[PDB]
Amino acid sequence: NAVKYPELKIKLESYDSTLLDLTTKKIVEVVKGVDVKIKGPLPLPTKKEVITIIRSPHVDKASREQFEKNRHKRLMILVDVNQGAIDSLKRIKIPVGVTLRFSK
Amino acid sequence: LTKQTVHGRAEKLSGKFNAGKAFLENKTPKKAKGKTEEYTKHRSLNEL
Amino acid sequence: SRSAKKGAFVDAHLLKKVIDMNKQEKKRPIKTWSRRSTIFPEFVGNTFAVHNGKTFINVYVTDDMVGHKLGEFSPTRNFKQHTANR
Amino acid sequence: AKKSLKVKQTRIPKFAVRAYTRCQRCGRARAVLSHFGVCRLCFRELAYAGAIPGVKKASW
Amino acid sequence: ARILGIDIPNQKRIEIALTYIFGIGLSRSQAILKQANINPDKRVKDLTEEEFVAIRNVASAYKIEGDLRREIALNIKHLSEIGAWRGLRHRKNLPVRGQRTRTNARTRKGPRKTVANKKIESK
Amino acid sequence: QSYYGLGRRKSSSAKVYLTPTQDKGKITVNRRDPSEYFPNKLVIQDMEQPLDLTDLKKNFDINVVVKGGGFTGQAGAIRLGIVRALLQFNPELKKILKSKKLTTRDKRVKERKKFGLYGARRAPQFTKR
Amino acid sequence: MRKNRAPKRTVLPDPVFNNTLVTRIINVIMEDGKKGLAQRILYGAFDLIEQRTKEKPLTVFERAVGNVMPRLELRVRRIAGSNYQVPTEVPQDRKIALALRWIAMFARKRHEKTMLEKIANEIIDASNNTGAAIKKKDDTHKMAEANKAFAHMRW
RNA sequence: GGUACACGAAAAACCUUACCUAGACUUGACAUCCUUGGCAAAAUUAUGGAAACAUAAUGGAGGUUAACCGAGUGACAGGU
RNA sequence: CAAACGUGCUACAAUGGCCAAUACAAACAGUCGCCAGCUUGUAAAAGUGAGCAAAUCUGUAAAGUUGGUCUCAGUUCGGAUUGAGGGCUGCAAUUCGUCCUCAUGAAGUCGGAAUCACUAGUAAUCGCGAAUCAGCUAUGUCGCGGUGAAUACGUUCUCG
Ligand SMILES: [Mg+2]
Ligand SMILES: [Mg+2]
Ligand SMILES: [Mg+2]
Ligand SMILES: [Mg+2]
Ligand SMILES: [Mg+2]
Ligand SMILES: [Mg+2]
Ligand SMILES: [Mg+2]
Ligand SMILES: [Mg+2]
Ligand SMILES: [Mg+2]
Ligand SMILES: [Mg+2]
Ligand SMILES: [Mg+2]
Ligand SMILES: [Mg+2]
Ligand SMILES: [Mg+2]
Ligand SMILES: [Mg+2]
Ligand SMILES: [Mg+2]
Ligand SMILES: [Mg+2]
Ligand SMILES: [Mg+2]
Ligand SMILES: [Zn+2]
Repeated sequence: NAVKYPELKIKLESYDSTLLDLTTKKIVEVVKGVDVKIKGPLPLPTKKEVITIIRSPHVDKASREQFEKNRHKRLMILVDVNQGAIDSLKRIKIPVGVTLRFSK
Repeated sequence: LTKQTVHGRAEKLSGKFNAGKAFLENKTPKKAKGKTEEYTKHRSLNEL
Repeated sequence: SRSAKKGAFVDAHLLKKVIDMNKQEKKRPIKTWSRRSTIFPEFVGNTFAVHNGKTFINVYVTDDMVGHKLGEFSPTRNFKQHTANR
Repeated sequence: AKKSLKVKQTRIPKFAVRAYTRCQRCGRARAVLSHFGVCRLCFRELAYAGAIPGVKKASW
Repeated sequence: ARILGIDIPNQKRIEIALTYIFGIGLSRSQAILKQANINPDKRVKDLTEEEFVAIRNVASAYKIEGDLRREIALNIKHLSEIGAWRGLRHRKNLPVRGQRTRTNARTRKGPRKTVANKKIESK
Repeated sequence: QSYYGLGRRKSSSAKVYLTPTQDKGKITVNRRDPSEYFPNKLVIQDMEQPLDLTDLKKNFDINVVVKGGGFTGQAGAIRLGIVRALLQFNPELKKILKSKKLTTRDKRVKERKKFGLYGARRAPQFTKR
Repeated sequence: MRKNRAPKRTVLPDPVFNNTLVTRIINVIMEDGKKGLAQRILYGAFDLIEQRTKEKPLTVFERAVGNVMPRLELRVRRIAGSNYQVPTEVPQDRKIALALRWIAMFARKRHEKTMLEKIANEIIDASNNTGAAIKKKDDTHKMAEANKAFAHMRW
């Protein structure tokens, strides 16, 4: 038995919310199918960006619509991984939208 | 009764022109565009 | 205003012509488009033709005009009298 | 006179301060979003089609 | 009072009394006050000759208040005797820096001399 | 047997710890003297408004933790917090406290600025011409 | 054209003298959205009232404000030329409101020194029926007495 | 007019810029289609230059022409 | 630029000016950036230089409380205008950048006829952040929070 990686801090963030929740359920199921003690799926504050754009083409600055872009964020810290988990981590297939911030 | 003159400018500003001529003759084409570098990626599953 | 370390500023094209023109005795008004060049002490005694936007106005530099910018002693626009609207 | 400014924008200038940001779809110079490189009225058309993931209308 | 031809108010503190002089403002007055070591909050009427000599010497060391007026006058004459575009702009009683002159900048143009706006019978 | 209450007002949390004691209440806010936490502009009474008309002789030592807001908003948070801790000691007190409406979240928060408007509800000056 | 009657916010009992009316006048002298400042100014005037009149400040304040308080209100009603007025009995809530509004307006115009002493003099000056607020109340009352005839027709 | 006037313009020193004065160019700064080759454009250093642009230089990633670099070439490109 | 109008900012002040100490936010933004601390400088800033790809590091909260002073003056109000010396960005700040320091101290003591907005965290007010941006008298615009009111009897008149 070995570890080769103490304190694997996986970080997740994506523009969409529901897929992000789906990715957390899939990641957790595989890592508990192997022998690892997950600390917990904590939520992080969502970075929201807002852009204001005038609706009209030429005049009337007053009529301006709004748009938003939410950066939903999650955290995941792995205690001990071992080969049993890393090889199974290769078959995860994360839906494009979710972005991983693996920090080793 | 007159204390000669204590004005005339020139002298003080003259050093400023001397500084400027030295800079212009020093001028080295150190054209560049940037600062911090590297640490630019989006990560993966470390091998997918 | 303008920093110290930087100093003054000439485009250095004006500098090359002025050194050549000061050595040459039979000086004639110098045609410069550089309104950005500050008047340097060595410039004294020469005459320049600054581009006001339309023509080249002739300026005779003295021992006093040293320090300002070469375009400051020429105009760009002209206004001398309005006209009754009604 | 649109294309030449568009073409000139792609070409590198001789001074760093000579570089401005133009819309990449049209050639409009003012009101360009550096976060997306797209002007306000192309961003509206593009946002109303779903090309930018996550740009939803805002209700606060 | 007694400081040169200026008559600083007698019932007013000294650090404001120096401001009342033309060539000395407020910041330099504190500089004179601190350099001479004379303590503020001492009404000028309740002061002695010993302080009145130190302040006059340092005031004399700085630029005389009467000479600044001639200093401003020569600078305008120096700028106008140069033929500068800023000087011409200073010449016709207009903002010398970059202030706009379309609808504002009346502090240099005095009172308003209302003329007659154009006649619009409609088109 | 301590009791805990969590009040809020203008985005300001509150952690009030109600401890039974018989040696004077000793009002305390965030480990500091009330006389030092507030501009003492007579705001101290407000929080005690439900603790006065009922009683303060039971000398409950209060351990308040408030993090956020200004000072009236923080004050608004703890008044609600004391009442929420008060709903665990003698549920009868609730009835009389309910009457005066001292057991309801104020629901009053600052509105969002709107585009084309100089504020939440302001609007630019209109011109007949 | 509305058919709805507006609600009313609580007035709050005062925090010192337990006399509601103090909170209303505090809000009246409010400027710049300063709750603190207004309280300080007003409460400071009571300390001066103690120092000057040697009596209870709440008693002097009620005697001044209740006395300045008017009875008749003249409502403007134009038909063809100028306006013929109509005297009506004001409700009690509005009755108190004009007195406080009036007390502050004449306080911020006196030739006196810091408005602390200014407002203190106005309140002490209205307890003896000789001031600026009295004249205003007298003037509106005399207009109503003069205009007793048109009281029957209101609208 | 209300429904224009801190409006287009969520940034006019040069650039932006569409304007004026000047110095320069003509299948053109950019594009396709056609006969035809690629053994470059850049960038930068010189001289003349207000800078455009010219005459000289390291002759340049590459991939054998992919993209582009061109010649020839008339349909045309182009117009804020 | 002889002028006129619109929208805002600053004021004409002791509910204030100046000085000292000091408590309490939310949101947002950041690797050609945020820039902590330290050294120099009357200051804008410069040098050194960690930390932070960010619930971690950075972007001083101000009004507010207390103390001292001014004592109602065209002033310790008000800051325009003007002169000089500096700092930053940028090839380049004269036409035409802004900041700091020093100097001066216009008008203005509540504004005529007539008009505008607002029904609670609203009107009024105090700061903070972002967008476009090398830099910008944006006092503009878009957002976030701190304090926080008065009044609505009624549809006779007024506009739609
Ligand atoms: Mg076009
Ligand atoms: Mg300007
Ligand atoms: Mg219209
Ligand atoms: Mg130009
Ligand atoms: Mg131009
Ligand atoms: Mg080759
Ligand atoms: Mg070949
Ligand atoms: Mg056309
Ligand atoms: Mg505004
Ligand atoms: Mg004070
Ligand atoms: Mg920490
Ligand atoms: Mg006056
Ligand atoms: Mg002032
Ligand atoms: Mg300048
Ligand atoms: Mg006055
Ligand atoms: Mg309403
Ligand atoms: Mg205001
Ligand atoms: Zn576009």
